[PDB]
Amino acid sequence: TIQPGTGYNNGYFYSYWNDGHGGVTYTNGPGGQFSVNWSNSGNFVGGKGWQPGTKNKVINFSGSYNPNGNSYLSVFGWSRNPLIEYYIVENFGTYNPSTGATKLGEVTSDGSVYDIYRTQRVNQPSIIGTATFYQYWSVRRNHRSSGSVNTANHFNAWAQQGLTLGTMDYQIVAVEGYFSSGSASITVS
Repeated sequence: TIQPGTGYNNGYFYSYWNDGHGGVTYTNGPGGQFSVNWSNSGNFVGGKGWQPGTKNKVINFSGSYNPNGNSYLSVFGWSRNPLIEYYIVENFGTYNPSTGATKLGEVTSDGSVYDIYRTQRVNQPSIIGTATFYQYWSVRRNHRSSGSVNTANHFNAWAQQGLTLGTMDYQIVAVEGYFSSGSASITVS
């Protein structure tokens, strides 16, 4: 594993964060590749991509994703002004992160319909400190662990629905886990 933090590896931005509970290892491989192995973890997020992201990026990903419990595989990032955390969820484990959330529409992109949702985080950690902020979600109906994400289709559908994004901060393909186990090996481009 590598040390939690952010940086560059083989031309790609990477972010690896965990809550210190233990049970998760993250490694950066050649090119846009990263691996995650976890067993009875706490909360963590790790992956590769770009700093800053863009609003018209076509993100390609490929590999394997084998969660055992609560975990997501997503295009994941933030905007500033307004502060927004966003997800384009390609696959997940035992928990659909939109459970109980307000549905804001649908969008068809890259071979599947996605359902759109908005949630809110109240006084939670963020890229600027403790804050209350919205989260935007596109949740893919047809799960997969390889493919291409035309981010503009999502960002445009969100904007159409009144879900506005500010200036992009980082934008990665991320494996997130919440107190679960699993393995993943993903290559980004």
